[PDB]
Amino acid sequence: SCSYVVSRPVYSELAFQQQYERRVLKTLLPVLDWLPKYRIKEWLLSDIISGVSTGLVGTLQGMAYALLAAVPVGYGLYSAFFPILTYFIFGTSRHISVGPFPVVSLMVGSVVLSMAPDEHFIISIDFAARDAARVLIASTLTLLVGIIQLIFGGLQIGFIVRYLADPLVGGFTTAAAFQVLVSQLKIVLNVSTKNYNGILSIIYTLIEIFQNIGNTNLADFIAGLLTIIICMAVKELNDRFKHKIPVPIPIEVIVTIIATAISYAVNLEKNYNAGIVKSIPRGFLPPEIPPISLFSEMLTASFSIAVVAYAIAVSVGKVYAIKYDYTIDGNQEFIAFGISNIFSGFFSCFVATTALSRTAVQESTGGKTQIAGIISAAVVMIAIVALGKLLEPLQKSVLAAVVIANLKGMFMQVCDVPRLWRQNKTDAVIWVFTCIASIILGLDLGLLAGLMFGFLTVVVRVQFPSWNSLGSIPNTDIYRSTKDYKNIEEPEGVKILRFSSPIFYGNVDGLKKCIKSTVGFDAIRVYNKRLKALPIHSLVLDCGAVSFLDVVGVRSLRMIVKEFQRIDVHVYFASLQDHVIEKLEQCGFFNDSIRKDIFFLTVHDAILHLRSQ
Amino acid sequence: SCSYVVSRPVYSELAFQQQYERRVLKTLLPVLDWLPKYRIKEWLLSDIISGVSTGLVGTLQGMAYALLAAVPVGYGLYSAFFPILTYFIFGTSRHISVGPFPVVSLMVGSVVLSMAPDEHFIISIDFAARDAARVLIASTLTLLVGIIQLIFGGLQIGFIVRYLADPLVGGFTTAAAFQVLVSQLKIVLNVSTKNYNGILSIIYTLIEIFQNIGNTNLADFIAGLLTIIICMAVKELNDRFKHKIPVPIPIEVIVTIIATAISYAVNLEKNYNAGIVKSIPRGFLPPEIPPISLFSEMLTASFSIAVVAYAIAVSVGKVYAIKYDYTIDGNQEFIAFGISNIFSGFFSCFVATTALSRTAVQESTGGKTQIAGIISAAVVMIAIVALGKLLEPLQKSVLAAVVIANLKGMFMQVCDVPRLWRQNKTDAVIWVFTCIASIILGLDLGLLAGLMFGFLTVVVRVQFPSWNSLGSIPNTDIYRSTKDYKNIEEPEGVKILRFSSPIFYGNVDGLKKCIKSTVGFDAIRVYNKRLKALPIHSLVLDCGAVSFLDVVGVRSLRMIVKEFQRIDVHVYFASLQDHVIEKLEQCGFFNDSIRKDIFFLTVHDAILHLRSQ
Ligand SMILES: CCCCCCCCCCC(CCCCCCCCCC)(CO[C@@H]1O[C@H](CO)[C@@H](O[C@H]2O[C@H](CO)[C@@H](O)[C@H](O)[C@H]2O)[C@H](O)[C@H]1O)CO[C@@H]1O[C@H](CO)[C@@H](O[C@H]2O[C@H](CO)[C@@H](O)[C@H](O)[C@H]2O)[C@H](O)[C@H]1O
Ligand SMILES: CCCCCCCCCCC(CCCCCCCCCC)(CO[C@@H]1O[C@H](CO)[C@@H](O[C@H]2O[C@H](CO)[C@@H](O)[C@H](O)[C@H]2O)[C@H](O)[C@H]1O)CO[C@@H]1O[C@H](CO)[C@@H](O[C@H]2O[C@H](CO)[C@@H](O)[C@H](O)[C@H]2O)[C@H](O)[C@H]1O
Ligand SMILES: CC(C)CCC[C@@H](C)[C@H]1CC[C@H]2[C@@H]3CC=C4C[C@@H](O)CC[C@]4(C)[C@H]3CC[C@]12C
Ligand SMILES: CC(C)CCC[C@@H](C)[C@H]1CC[C@H]2[C@@H]3CC=C4C[C@@H](O)CC[C@]4(C)[C@H]3CC[C@]12C
Ligand SMILES: CC(C)CCC[C@@H](C)[C@H]1CC[C@H]2[C@@H]3CC=C4C[C@@H](O)CC[C@]4(C)[C@H]3CC[C@]12C
Ligand SMILES: CC(C)CCC[C@@H](C)[C@H]1CC[C@H]2[C@@H]3CC=C4C[C@@H](O)CC[C@]4(C)[C@H]3CC[C@]12C
Ligand SMILES: CC(C)CCC[C@@H](C)[C@H]1CC[C@H]2[C@@H]3CC=C4C[C@@H](O)CC[C@]4(C)[C@H]3CC[C@]12C
Ligand SMILES: CC(C)CCC[C@@H](C)[C@H]1CC[C@H]2[C@@H]3CC=C4C[C@@H](O)CC[C@]4(C)[C@H]3CC[C@]12C
Ligand SMILES: CC(C)CCC[C@@H](C)[C@H]1CC[C@H]2[C@@H]3CC=C4C[C@@H](O)CC[C@]4(C)[C@H]3CC[C@]12C
Ligand SMILES: CC(C)CCC[C@@H](C)[C@H]1CC[C@H]2[C@@H]3CC=C4C[C@@H](O)CC[C@]4(C)[C@H]3CC[C@]12C
Ligand SMILES: CC(C)CCC[C@@H](C)[C@H]1CC[C@H]2[C@@H]3CC=C4C[C@@H](O)CC[C@]4(C)[C@H]3CC[C@]12C
Ligand SMILES: CC(C)CCC[C@@H](C)[C@H]1CC[C@H]2[C@@H]3CC=C4C[C@@H](O)CC[C@]4(C)[C@H]3CC[C@]12C
Ligand SMILES: CC(C)CCC[C@@H](C)[C@H]1CC[C@H]2[C@@H]3CC=C4C[C@@H](O)CC[C@]4(C)[C@H]3CC[C@]12C
Ligand SMILES: CC(C)CCC[C@@H](C)[C@H]1CC[C@H]2[C@@H]3CC=C4C[C@@H](O)CC[C@]4(C)[C@H]3CC[C@]12C
Repeated sequence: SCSYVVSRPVYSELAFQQQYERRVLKTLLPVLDWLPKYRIKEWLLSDIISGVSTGLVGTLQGMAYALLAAVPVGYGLYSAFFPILTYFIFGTSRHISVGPFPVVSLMVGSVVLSMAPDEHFIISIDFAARDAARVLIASTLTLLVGIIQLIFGGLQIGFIVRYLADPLVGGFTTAAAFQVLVSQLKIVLNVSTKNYNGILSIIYTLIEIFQNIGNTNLADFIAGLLTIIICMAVKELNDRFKHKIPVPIPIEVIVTIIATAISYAVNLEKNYNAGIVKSIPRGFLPPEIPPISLFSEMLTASFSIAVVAYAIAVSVGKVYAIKYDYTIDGNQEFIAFGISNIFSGFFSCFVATTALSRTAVQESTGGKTQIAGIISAAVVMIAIVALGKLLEPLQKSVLAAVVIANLKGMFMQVCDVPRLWRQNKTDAVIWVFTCIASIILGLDLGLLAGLMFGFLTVVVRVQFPSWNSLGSIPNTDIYRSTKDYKNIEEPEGVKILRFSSPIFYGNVDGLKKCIKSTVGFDAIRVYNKRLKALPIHSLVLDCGAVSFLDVVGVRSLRMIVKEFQRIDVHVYFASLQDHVIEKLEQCGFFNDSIRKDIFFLTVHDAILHLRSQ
Repeated sequence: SCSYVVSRPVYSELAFQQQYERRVLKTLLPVLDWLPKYRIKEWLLSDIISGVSTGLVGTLQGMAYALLAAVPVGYGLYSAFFPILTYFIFGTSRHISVGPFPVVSLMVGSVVLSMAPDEHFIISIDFAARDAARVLIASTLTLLVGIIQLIFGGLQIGFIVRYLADPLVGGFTTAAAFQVLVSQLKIVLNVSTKNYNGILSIIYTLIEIFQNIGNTNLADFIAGLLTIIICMAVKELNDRFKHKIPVPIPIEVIVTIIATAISYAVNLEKNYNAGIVKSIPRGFLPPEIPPISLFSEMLTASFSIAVVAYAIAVSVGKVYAIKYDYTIDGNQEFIAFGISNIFSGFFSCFVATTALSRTAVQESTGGKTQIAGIISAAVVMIAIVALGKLLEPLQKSVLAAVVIANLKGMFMQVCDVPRLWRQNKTDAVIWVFTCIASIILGLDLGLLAGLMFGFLTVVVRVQFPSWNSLGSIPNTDIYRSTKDYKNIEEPEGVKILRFSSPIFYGNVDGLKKCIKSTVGFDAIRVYNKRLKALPIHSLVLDCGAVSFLDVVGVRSLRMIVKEFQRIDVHVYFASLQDHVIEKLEQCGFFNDSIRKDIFFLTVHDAILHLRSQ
């Protein structure tokens, strides 16, 4: 077959260089970008049906996720209404449904509970004033999140979601599922548990819940358990029996309607002392400027909430964009969601993002442009102004059970954890660390710790690389580790070391140790012994994988070269990239008799050059 | 001259694998490790003189650095005495002098001031009780630092000091010099400034100092200014006139003795209301168990103090070990200094490490084994029990001026900052970020921020690598970027991309973008266009610099290969390391018709194989 034949001079870097010479309508994305390009002829019907369906779903979803936040039921309607309208303008994706997404809602509610506890606020009981303070805190947090997202989009840093690795995303998702399960379990049991804010909070809440389980409201518990059973049964049947009925069954909406029907008919609120929403505001409240003085106590939480919400939004947007063959602007997504959160925070809402289930409902029933979003917002509006009284008898345990039923996919990742461990240990370590940190910490603090641990794992993987002592395959130019192939011959008096990493400070000490181990000695000690009195003659450093190089790395390389030259041992560098050589020359490496003549193109020119002497 | 001639088959990874088959008396370092091997015949005199000199220096240094900590003068004597005795046993280095090192002392004092403010403690004035509380807090912090150091040495993690990069070390050193200058400027002026704890504290202290400069004690200011002038003048003369008098002149000790002499003779304390130490305990106080309940409020500070103190200790130890041709055990250094800090915290001392100036004094005057340390400790002991009364009239402004005079070398690094910028921008960025963070934050918080900023810079450098579209140098096997050499020919219908970095999540998005830019299109869009209807035929990925690879990287590579195969474009990998191929095979890459036959040894076997078809 084909043969590898090449005849050329032995090029050093100096010789190679001698012979071959070197050397305005986007930030505010218009609705006019697609409204003139609309398809009113046929798209109107699909948009209307899709919007009605996703609005029916999203009213219930926002109502339920308002419990995840520490705000009274009714402000979830505002959170499902306002951001959709103000994302219809600046939004790039045309399939996602803007809403609470209970993970972000639970982060917001954790912040609100921390900044407005039951005992710290009410000393009389002042439900109304406490709810007002909680709403103000949620609005302030939403405004801060929107400001942060707008700043990030303006700075065009949309790649920060790359740092949200799949393992840490999965671990954070499982931990958030556990936290949401604990919160909604507190809600369904109708048990009055004091809120624990800080570290180990979830386990303290579980301890108090299992201590107060004797005070469980039987009616609420049965309602929640039946809602969960019905929802998961219908979801499993849809997953199995999927060839027919392509549109997923909106079981949650029907379950809520029926449960509200019985709650009104038999009046569980008075007869069985059930925990119902009991209050829904009618009409739209006037906008109120949040107190910016609280921004200092929300920074570490607003940052994490913004990052998580934007990551979820872009994830769903990309999932549907690759399906419908279009591209979403990440920085414009940041702009759209930052403006959305600012607008919603001004109008008394908590942080808004997209939800995979709501987006799936919107798309599967005739998914088209964001006009479906406007229709869903209109449905939420008529729910706010008209259907508010009808939803009063509905129990909160039903909403909490709906969220718990939806938690299955989030809980499912512990099954793929062991496969992650079998494939790559560090990825499973990142997963488990993110899960544990987000459990025994805040979800915001857990996310920050998971990101930080991902950075640390990258640094450690770069800092402790694979290094080999290379030898030549006979009659070829192929050099492999001598201990791996058993047909590898060690060259005469010359050791070849491959350090498969960029050289920085941690790598500097690692590389010094690796060279000392490979050559079998250290230049300092032998030089000192020879001075007091008064096996290897060449060391080739295979630097093909040396990506970057810092001042500490250049200083270490110079020190190694000088130390080995002091004992009449020549150090040669091979396979160094052009940019690394530029870094060496601009870091002052080529001073004091270096002259770039000890640099070769591959580790075969070095060996041939040594054989020439 | 020598020529590059090689004849061999074109080996893919599959073909290459087919043809070439693969496959108890240290933790407590005894004084008996060198005491039987001692040289009593001649080493005793050198050790005695060196110990006397360094003890005279270290008594004054500990006395001065006790002001850097928020503890009364006199406990610096204990901090200079006890750790030396308990490091004589477990210590590896035989040249360093154990003591306060005013940077660690200032970190301890910042912690102590934060945890025992003037207004929060005294509400009557209760100098005695406040001093007792400050001493207890310093002892608790020292015990926690010792526990952390002992744990780190037991875990054998002595490489954490590699993460203390030279740029961040220099920036932290300059910021610590600024903080120490501010503190000792507050002391010398004898101005009562309320202590600011937290962020922006140094600038608040400067503002208050310049506001209260009208209340400056003239006698203390003149004493401090004269002490500074004399110390720097003598140091400059020694640096210039250095051929004679090899032993550095101990100007600080003589200056302190003379200043105390005039303070006793003229009684500056009563006549001019000078700020004197005014109190030195006689004898040794009984040991007291620190309250461990304060450990929770010292963790972020104790960790940083332990890391900084250990880093300084090992830095000085290595500097003198490479000079005297011996090796110091890093983990045993951790053990020794952790036991030292535990012992000193039990005996009412603040955190102990080594000082470059004190170690230089000890070594230059007959530096020998740690017996000189024992002699210095004995000198400090006789200062504690006898010379305590003689040092009472000495002003604190003299000690603060001594520290300020020593701050010159620490302040000098702003001179090398611009050269760091010219050599490597990211290293200067690390330097400046560490300096600014340690200025507007705590020194401990500044150190943590600088460390993780170094981690972030490493992650970013790996995440945004140098990538090139390679082409062949004629009649050779040398492939270089087509836009850099101008003699490079693009091969027929095949693009070669070199991604000079390990492939992880941020890198997988970067690599997808790089491939899309290089090939001039994207597989997804062209495949979708062809499906709706119903330039490059090969892409070689030069993966020589791909160091590691995670599950996200393997998934991205599989997706790229599948997407390009969908549009009849073949993707080949070349120069991949053996361990990266093992990672690919254990991550499930070689499934669904991959078969490892698209992997070549270098980027010339791929081109020859393509030319074969
Ligand atoms: C883009 C990159 C990432 C950016 C991340 C930004 C993080 C910003 C943190 C901000 C911060 C540190 C600043 C320095 C940080 C140094 C870090 C060094 C790291 C080195 C590796 C500000 O610190 C000070 O905090 C004071 C309050 O303590 C605050 O208020 C004071 O002045 C007010 C008038 O101004 C006055 O009204 C007020 O009365 C005063 O008290 C001050 O204004 C503020 O300066 C800490 O505050 C954050 O908020 C909370 C505070 O309690 C705290 O909440 C947690 O509570 C749960 C437990 O209960 C916990 O479980 C939750 O998680 C979380 O809800 C957060 O944890 C904390 O973080
Ligand atoms: C190896 C790698 C590094 C390890 C670093 C380890 C750091 C550990 C920090 C410990 C920590 C957070 C724990 C969670 C951190 C999560 C981080 C996630 C990061 C994700 C990327 C504990 O948090 C809680 O703090 C409570 C006090 O607030 C403390 O006391 C409570 O219960 C007691 C009875 O138990 C009871 O007696 C007490 O009355 C209660 O109040 C609790 O016990 C304790 O759990 C925060 O505490 C640390 O100490 C100080 C507190 O004020 C604070 O001091 C700063 O003040 C200056 C301004 O004034 C500032 O300028 C200085 O710098 C610094 O002196 C520190 O800043 C803070 O850090
Ligand atoms: C579609 C589903 C979710 C509708 C749920 C309707 C709720 C309100 C219904 C369904 C089952 C009902 C329970 C069935 C049995 C009992 C026991 C009886 O001694 C008291 C009433 C009580 C406790 C009922 C309360 C109301 C209840 C919980
Ligand atoms: C009992 C209630 C009140 C609290 C616990 C939450 C309940 C409703 C939910 C939360 C997550 C759920 C689990 C999620 C995943 C699976 C795997 C599946 O193959 C069998 C069902 C099973 C095992 C579910 C059982 C029911 C479950 C445990
Ligand atoms: C509310 C509290 C109780 C939640 C606690 C969740 C913790 C304990 C759970 C959540 C996910 C779990 C992990 C999921 C999968 C695996 C792989 C298998 O080899 C068992 C261990 C391990 C690694 C589990 C360890 C325990 C774990 C980290
Ligand atoms: C070790 C390999 C063979 C396990 C293969 C099956 C995996 C996917 C299953 C089998 C049993 C499962 C565990 C069973 C029980 C628990 C406790 C709870 O905290 C959830 C996670 C955890 C820890 C599960 C994690 C996933 C698990 C380990
Ligand atoms: C096809 C293979 C992977 C199936 C393996 C069984 C799976 C479905 C089962 C085995 C054990 C189960 C876990 C057991 C315990 C808990 C704790 C609960 O609070 C949430 C559900 C969770 C986390 C379960 C999730 C589903 C689970 C992981
Ligand atoms: C990868 C890196 C950045 C992760 C860093 C996580 C560190 C800072 C976190 C993770 C878990 C945290 C601990 C969790 C619980 C407690 C108990 C509390 O009474 C004192 C604080 C203490 C002891 C915390 C100290 C800080 C801590 C150790
Ligand atoms: C070797 C050096 C450091 C010795 C320092 C000795 C100190 C105590 C001496 C040296 C110079 C002296 C000052 C010289 C001049 C004056 C002005 C006079 O109107 C009041 C006394 C006062 C303010 C003296 C106070 C004491 C003083 C500050
Ligand atoms: C005036 C006093 C009270 C407060 C300021 C500190 C004084 C004593 C010290 C601290 C650092 C010192 C500087 C450090 C470095 C240099 C560079 C040298 O080539 C000339 C002297 C000079 C410029 C020093 C002058 C004196 C100095 C500014
Ligand atoms: C107590 C307060 C005032 C201390 C403030 C210290 C800050 C402002 C100082 C300390 C060291 C300084 C840096 C040292 C060297 C250089 C290089 C030159 O190109 C000037 C800018 C730059 C980058 C300086 C910027 C300002 C700087 C960061
Ligand atoms: C820019 C190049 C040419 C400068 C070369 C000389 C360098 C070493 C010197 C010249 C002037 C110096 C600056 C002069 C003044 C200040 C203000 C103060 O905060 C100290 C740092 C800083 C910012 C100095 C940093 C170092 C500096 C920039
Ligand atoms: C040989 C070359 C590098 C000499 C350049 C001049 C050097 C010695 C001078 C120029 C400007 C000076 C700085 C000017 C201002 C300050 C602020 C002060 O609070 C500490 C000293 C410090 C930081 C000085 C240190 C010395 C300095 C950097
Ligand atoms: C590389 C990474 C780890 C560095 C992280 C540094 C971050 C967390 C630090 C650096 C400087 C800090 C800020 C410094 C000053 C203030 C003003 C205060 O009123 C509120 C907190 C706030 C706004 C801090 C927030 C946190 C902050 C932005």
